[PDB]
Amino acid sequence: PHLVIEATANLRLETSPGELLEQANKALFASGQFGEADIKSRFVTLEAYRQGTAAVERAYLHACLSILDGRDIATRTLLGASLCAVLAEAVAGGGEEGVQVSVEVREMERLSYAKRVV
Amino acid sequence: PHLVIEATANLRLETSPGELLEQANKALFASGQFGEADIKSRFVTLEAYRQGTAVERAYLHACLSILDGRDIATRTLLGASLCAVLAEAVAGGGEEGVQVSVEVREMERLSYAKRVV
Amino acid sequence: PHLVIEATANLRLETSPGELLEQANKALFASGQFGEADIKSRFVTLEAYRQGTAAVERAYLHACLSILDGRDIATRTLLGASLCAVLAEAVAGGGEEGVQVSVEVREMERLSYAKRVV
Amino acid sequence: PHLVIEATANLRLETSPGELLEQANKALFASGQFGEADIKSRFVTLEAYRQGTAAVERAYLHACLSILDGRDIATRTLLGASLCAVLAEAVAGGGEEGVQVSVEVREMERLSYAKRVV
Amino acid sequence: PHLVIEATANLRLETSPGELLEQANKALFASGQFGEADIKSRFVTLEAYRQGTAAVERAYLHACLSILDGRDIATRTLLGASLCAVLAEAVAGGGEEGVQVSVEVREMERLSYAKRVV
Amino acid sequence: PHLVIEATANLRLETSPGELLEQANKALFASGQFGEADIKSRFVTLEAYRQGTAAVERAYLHACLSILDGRDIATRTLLGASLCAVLAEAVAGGGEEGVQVSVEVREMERLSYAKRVV
Amino acid sequence: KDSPIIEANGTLDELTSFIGEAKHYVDEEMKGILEEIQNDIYKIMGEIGSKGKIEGISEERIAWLLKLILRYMEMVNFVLPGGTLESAKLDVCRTIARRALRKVLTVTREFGIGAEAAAYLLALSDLLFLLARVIEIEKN
Amino acid sequence: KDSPIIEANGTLDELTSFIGEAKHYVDEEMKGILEEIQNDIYKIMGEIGSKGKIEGISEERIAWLLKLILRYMEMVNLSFVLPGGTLESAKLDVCRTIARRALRKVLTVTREFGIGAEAAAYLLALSDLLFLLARVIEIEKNKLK
Amino acid sequence: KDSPIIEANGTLDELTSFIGEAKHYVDEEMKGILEEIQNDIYKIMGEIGSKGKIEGISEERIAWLLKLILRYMEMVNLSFVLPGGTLESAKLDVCRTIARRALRKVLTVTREFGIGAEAAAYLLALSDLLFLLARVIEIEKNKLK
Amino acid sequence: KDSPIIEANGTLDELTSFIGEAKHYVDEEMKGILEEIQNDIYKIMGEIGSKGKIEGISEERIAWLLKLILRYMEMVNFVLPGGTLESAKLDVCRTIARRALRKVLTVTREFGIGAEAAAYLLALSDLLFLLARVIEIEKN
Amino acid sequence: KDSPIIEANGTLDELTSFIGEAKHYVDEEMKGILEEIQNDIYKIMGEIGSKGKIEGISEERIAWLLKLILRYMEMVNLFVLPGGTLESAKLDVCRTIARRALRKVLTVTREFGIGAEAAAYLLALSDLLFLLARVIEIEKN
Amino acid sequence: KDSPIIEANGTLDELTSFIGEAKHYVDEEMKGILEEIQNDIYKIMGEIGSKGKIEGISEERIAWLLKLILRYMEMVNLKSFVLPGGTLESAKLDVCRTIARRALRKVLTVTREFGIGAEAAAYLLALSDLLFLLARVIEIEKNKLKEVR
Amino acid sequence: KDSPIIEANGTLDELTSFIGEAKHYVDEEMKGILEEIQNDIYKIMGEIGSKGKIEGISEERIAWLLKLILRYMEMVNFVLPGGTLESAKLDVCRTIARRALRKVLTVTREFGIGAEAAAYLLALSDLLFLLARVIEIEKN
Amino acid sequence: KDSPIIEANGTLDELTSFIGEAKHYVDEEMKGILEEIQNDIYKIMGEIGSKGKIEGISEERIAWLLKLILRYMEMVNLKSFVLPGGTLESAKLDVCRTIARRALRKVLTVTREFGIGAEAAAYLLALSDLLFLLARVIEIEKNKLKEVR
Amino acid sequence: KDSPIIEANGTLDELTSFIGEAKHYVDEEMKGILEEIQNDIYKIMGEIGSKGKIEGISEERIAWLLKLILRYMEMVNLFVLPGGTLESAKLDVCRTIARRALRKVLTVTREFGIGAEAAAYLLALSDLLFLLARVIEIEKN
Ligand SMILES: [N+]
Repeated sequence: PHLVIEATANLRLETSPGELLEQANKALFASGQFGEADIKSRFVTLEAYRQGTAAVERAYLHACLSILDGRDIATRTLLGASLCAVLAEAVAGGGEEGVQVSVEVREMERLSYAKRVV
Repeated sequence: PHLVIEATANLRLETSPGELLEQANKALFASGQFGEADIKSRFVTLEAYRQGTAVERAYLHACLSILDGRDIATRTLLGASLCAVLAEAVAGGGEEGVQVSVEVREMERLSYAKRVV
Repeated sequence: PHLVIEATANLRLETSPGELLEQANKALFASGQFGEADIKSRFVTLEAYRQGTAAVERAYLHACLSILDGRDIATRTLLGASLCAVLAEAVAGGGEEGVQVSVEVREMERLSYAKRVV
Repeated sequence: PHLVIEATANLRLETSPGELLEQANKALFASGQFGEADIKSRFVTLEAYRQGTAAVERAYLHACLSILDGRDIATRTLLGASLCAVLAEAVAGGGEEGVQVSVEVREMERLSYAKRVV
Repeated sequence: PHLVIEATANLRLETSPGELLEQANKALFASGQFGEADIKSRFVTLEAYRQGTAAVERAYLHACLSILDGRDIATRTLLGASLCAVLAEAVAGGGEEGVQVSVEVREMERLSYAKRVV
Repeated sequence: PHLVIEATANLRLETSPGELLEQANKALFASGQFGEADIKSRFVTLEAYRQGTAAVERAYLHACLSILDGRDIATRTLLGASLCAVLAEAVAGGGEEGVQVSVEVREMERLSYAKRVV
Repeated sequence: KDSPIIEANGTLDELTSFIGEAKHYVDEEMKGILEEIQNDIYKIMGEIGSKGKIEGISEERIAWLLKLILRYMEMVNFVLPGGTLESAKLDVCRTIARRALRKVLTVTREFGIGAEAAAYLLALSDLLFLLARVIEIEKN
Repeated sequence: KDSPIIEANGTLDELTSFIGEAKHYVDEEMKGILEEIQNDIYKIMGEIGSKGKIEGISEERIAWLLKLILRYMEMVNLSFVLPGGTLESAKLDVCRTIARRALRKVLTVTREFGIGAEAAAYLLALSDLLFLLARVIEIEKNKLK
Repeated sequence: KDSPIIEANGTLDELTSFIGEAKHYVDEEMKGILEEIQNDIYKIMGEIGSKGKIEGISEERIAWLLKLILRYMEMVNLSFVLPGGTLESAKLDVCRTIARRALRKVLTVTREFGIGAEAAAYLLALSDLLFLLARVIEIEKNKLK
Repeated sequence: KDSPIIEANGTLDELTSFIGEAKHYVDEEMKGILEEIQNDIYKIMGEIGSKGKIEGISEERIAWLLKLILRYMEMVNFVLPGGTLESAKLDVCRTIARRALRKVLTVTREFGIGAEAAAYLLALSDLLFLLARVIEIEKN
Repeated sequence: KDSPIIEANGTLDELTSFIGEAKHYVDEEMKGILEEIQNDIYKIMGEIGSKGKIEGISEERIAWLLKLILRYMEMVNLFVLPGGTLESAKLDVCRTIARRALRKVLTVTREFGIGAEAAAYLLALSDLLFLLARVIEIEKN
Repeated sequence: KDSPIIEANGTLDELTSFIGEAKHYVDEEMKGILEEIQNDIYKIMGEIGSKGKIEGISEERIAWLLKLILRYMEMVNLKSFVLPGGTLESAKLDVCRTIARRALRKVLTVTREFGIGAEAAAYLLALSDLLFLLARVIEIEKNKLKEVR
Repeated sequence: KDSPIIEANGTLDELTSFIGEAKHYVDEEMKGILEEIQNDIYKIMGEIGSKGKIEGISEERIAWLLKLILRYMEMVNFVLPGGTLESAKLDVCRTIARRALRKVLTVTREFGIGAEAAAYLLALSDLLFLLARVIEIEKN
Repeated sequence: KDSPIIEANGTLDELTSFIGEAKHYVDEEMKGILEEIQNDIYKIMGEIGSKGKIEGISEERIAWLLKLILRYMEMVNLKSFVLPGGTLESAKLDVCRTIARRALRKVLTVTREFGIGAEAAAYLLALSDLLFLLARVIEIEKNKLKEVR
Repeated sequence: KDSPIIEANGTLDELTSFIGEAKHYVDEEMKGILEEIQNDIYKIMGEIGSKGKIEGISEERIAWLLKLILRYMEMVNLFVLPGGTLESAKLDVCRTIARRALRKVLTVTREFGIGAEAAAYLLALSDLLFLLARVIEIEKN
């Protein structure tokens, strides 16, 4: 599976991006759905962002987990909820109000997927 | 909703990326589909890019991600609304026309997670 | 179509990112599915990443090819496999073990797609 | 059609095996379903047999009629009933209790069936 | 597969029962459907038999091939036709008229079938 | 139910045909599907048989259990497995190689079936 | 009750009614046979109408038909139905018996009952054919 | 002559007829706007009626609706209001609901035949614009229910 | 966003828009009546649109329609008449038929989703009232066809 | 995976769990038997869950059940379930085995696999009945 | 009153009853956890039985299960036969009943579009119960 | 033969087996009641398994359950919802209650498809109500009502 | 006529056409055999096209194929198709024969005719395999 | 057993047979390539015939076709559409190309119904592309391009 | 991209390829005719592949086939086995492939209401190919 975590530059975290990724990967492995080595995550800081139209300082944190298709809705929902809890806990604050944390779970087409080990 | 705008480094915009993002969010709010605070957009400059195989080329691409449940009229309108904003924002770039494109995709609502800290 | 190639910063390639994109575009054109100018690819270096939970140093390379829907599974699979071959051959090394190379092919909704030339 | 009649060696009959086969063939012909020359019947005496598990002396009489498929359940049932009546009447006795008489009607696949006259 | 060949005692054959079984097994193998060692055939002489009701001397020859289900009707028909040709050629004569030769192909339920080698 | 056991004349058994029939009937009864008195079994020695085409000495043992339809596949399979275990254990040896043991379970049409006690 | 059941019972009722008409045109021996058949048909309607709860005809009743069939087969060697008025009635009953047979076959296929009754009706139709021919043969 | 095509074409025809009635109750500016819309609907009917053989409205036509929507939006700042504060605005409220009825018919064509998505987007935006135009008339006359 | 729900909601929206047009051609008394009806329709759209999550109109609202039906009934004593004896009454005849079209859409929702029975009853009574109001206007003007 | 597969595997998992509870209420000989059965059930879940790719139980495992059934049949001559607390546990396991059997039968009918596993579960339910009766008979 | 709703509600009721039995075989800490879980199941039955009209479990409740899963994963080195002890056997039973309930809820989710969070909870619950069962066997042997 | 029949009979069998286990945890009066219930279930299985050919439970058996339900309602005056299994004994009865409900679901399928077993279904519904009451009574007696949070 | 009939007849026509091409690359003995086969295929098209009204191939024609199969089996002991140009033609005909077989099987399943023709085509495909291997073996 | 499986396997068999014929009309290098292709098809037949139980072609086999496609694209710069079969040799390859497409259609049916054979399908698509190129190259070499009118 | 379209287009491609092979076994006059036919098939593939959006063959092309059919009917006295010569065998093969293509096009016509003229062309083509095959055998023997 592939996880992308996106954070606005004005978002303050309790831990480093490195540590957050480690916590995210541990949470994904706890699902029991994935081999350890197959969990690949990355963190991106957003420098050019806008939330809404209001002139209020806002920070947000978003994740997108991509997994190969075939897993049921319970698994997908659990994966999303597990990641959202981890991300929410890592938030220290940012902007002038609350921080929106969201997680999408999407499915990659298994039949056409290609993987190699070099 | 989450909007990602990607622009090649050689693309010249009419305004700053920040201003472009503001126009995009305003257009999205004018659809009447979303709460103002829910609209989140980001801009990315592509530093390593190739178009085709031959020539100086610039392009501009957006991907709008929304929770599923809305009909094709709404999705098409959202895409067309953003495409107009993006097209009007292009001042030039490269030695030819600038391709502008917008994808609208759907996030699975049932499995979606969100919390406010 | 739109191609995104992501490589961990510790990944060693046989060529520059620019040449890899050229090779990928050529492979995509050889499918016969696309007009030359329509093939748009970009390369991203990941600076903040984690693979799995183990302490072993790992590098990975991932691509996501987005195309307008309508093509059959044979075409989608051939595109993925073609890109995977190009990516795998471009890997020189990185990390302390094998490098996982993977390619996803996803479909953009054609009906709602908007495109203009300015 | 092909008729097989199996009788345990301790079964006593009111007639000879030959006479029994003649009666069976007349009963089968009286159904009106078959050409006279097509009715082929045989009688077998079972020398090595066991009925049940109890140390009781028992005799039985069983018949299997094989016909080409295509006939309805009324006809198949009439054939079995006709034969069963002929067999039951032929029984004088056997063992230390009543004699079980049974008749199966089975269907041969017509499409794959092969027949020739030399 | 299991092959049973039944011949009335008054049937004259051009070869021995043994030679006939050998010819049948070669014909069955020539279908290409079975392993050599799996073809099991037996010959039975009918001592107590009656054909029809008329006071005519008749002889017949019948075969029943039992195979595990799964093969299509073309194969089942080819097997029956192959066997019927072998049996018909083996017939020298019998009784006061032509000899009826027939072959059934039946299917054994594969799912419940039990087989072991001791 | 009706059980037929066929054994090639060159097959050596650990017990007599009679004892084998007793063991088979006890195994069939232990399924719980049948009344004791309804289990009718017979043993046949094959004097004229050929297995395969090769000039190899082989022996085989086959059984056919016939039951009235209506039972599910679990029951039909259990009956075959039970019988196959009894037959395989009874085999001492035969020919110049392993002995093939097999059991078929077939269903008699209940609707047309005829049975009487005299 | 169920439509196929209703149709089968009704057609059986029609059969025994037509037999009840025919038995006034035959001699005393055939009359005795036809009235036994009416009793058998009544037994069948009980089984069919009750969807198998009540017992129908025994194997022995079918055996009784077979005995009569074998008897009259001895006397009978393509003819138009109704050579005489009497034989015409039995030819009618024969065709009604086949119509009842078709109705009972539907019940057997759907509900898994009445197989024995179907067999009886088939044999009955054969007997009725034979009885019709015996009458004509005696009357030349 | 497939039924969903015939129904979609028919309802678009009904829409442009009601707009044609409405434009005689609005000021000259809105009348000009309504006539442009009538021309766009004519173009849409050609595409749908031909099962996509003839080109339909362009993205530019949708962008034009959006520009007007943004323009009249800064004049409207409503709670929910009852339709038809004035006779004039009631005519536009009617057209808005006819546009939505047309949108429903076009959506069936898109889902079954794969054509008319842009047309559907146009009709959705149109219904939004007609809402705004109606409130603008009511606000100007001080007749918001 | 189930199709029968969307269609029922859309048609109710069309009904209240036409009523909004009609109320500018009737006297003040009937205008007040039509505006109450517009508010009831708004309440009905909330219930249907939410698949019954939000409470719809009460029995009291139906009883109110019945009271008016009984009131205007003693003024009307018709043979059958052609719709639209006057311009004013023609507007109400239109609303009556739109109400029946809305009723048909709501009936599909009730049969498929088990909600909207009261709403359907309301629309049926409404169509009866609108019939009466139309004839009252014609009788007063002496214009019964 | 497929719903019938999921349901069959899950119900088999429930079966071995209930057996795992029951084995703490029986003596050492029966405990040994129940743990072999748990190993067999695990083998079956492998075959069923993999849609037949992985091999399931052998004929010999069924033969092993038959041997035990014949053994305890010797000791056992209409009774309410649960004469003792111990036998009650085995009666529970018996009914769960039948429930698993129904789930596996669906897989066999749909996918053409698990026939041997179905046979095993049927024989197992018979053994469990016998074991429950043997316990009660010893305790009078 | 739809059959899938009734079946899902009924099987959730069966789950909390078996948990109600098991909690008499565990220590006070584990009993506390199982009784919190019984409360969560009651909330889930409220939502499903009402076809989503009443709110179900919060995502905080899933996070709570996840916390416990991460905690007990450390004292378990993940194949062994179910029911190493009598106590752990009780939890193995509950785990399989939780999976059965999950199958019924999944049917509801696919047919009515509700209960996705409930299903995630039940899946997480079944994994926790597996771990608790193994932990008991370890802390005993 | 018929899957719904087999499933209903199998689930009824599972119910009387769990009742068979539970009856070793209750007192003599309740044990007597639970054993009468096992006999009723056996009668129900005979009717269902035969598709209504062998007679099932009489209406008097349902009247009997109702008598017990009225008797134990006098003893149970719950102010709130309670967590299942306040005691080990009551937990076994709660398990039996839910299995009875599962049996009821299977029998209902048989009733709607074959038109038999309505009285059996009614019996199972009343049984599940009685089992709820018995569970609570035991918890009252030992003061182990655990109210839902 | 019916679509499956049309497709079966057409594919049989394609088969005999490809055989007609192949017979110009083989020797005189094999040429004689292939032309007999063309006559048999023409007979089959008559039966299939007429939905069974006209008689098709006899059992003896199948017996003739079996005799040739047994003959060439004696000479032939996993190989790529088309070891030689000649054998490649027969390999093509073999696969066309299987394609015709699939088309005829559909007719047999739907209309209950052409079973004998299907058997013939199956045996033919086996013979063609053997003929292709015999050619290669002679040419090393 | 399954008709789509049988049809796909049968059509693949027909493809390698036509390739078997064509390889006697091309030069040694192309013959070598066509024989490698026959082996790949044999591997594909084994996987399809077993419904994905026996492994099929590796991704490296598809990479191999792509390498050849890129190599021969350098040699083919068509300005227009051309009529099939400019020479006898190229005609045989055009026949093979169309049979490969027919095989692809059958395998696609298997993929959509059974979820296996996607890589095989991808291989057949690339194969048909390569066969087109080889046909044109031969026609270039002999100057026998016949442009569509 | 519909399966019947793809199948019809593919089988037309197979037809023109086999004709492309056969034309190397005939004389110059016949080669000219076969290459005109290959052009007609290319036009047909354009129309079918575009679901009727692009125009197909004109009726003049059917008339052209009909002219040739009337011409060659005179030198053929219409039952003989296919493939009297190697050359004529090639045309017999093409004829049966033309019929296969016709079956696929017919399916398209019945489902989409297009390709009726194409189907008429293919039927006429198959009859001409039969005649050409017989003419070759006659002009040789
Ligand atoms: N998309």
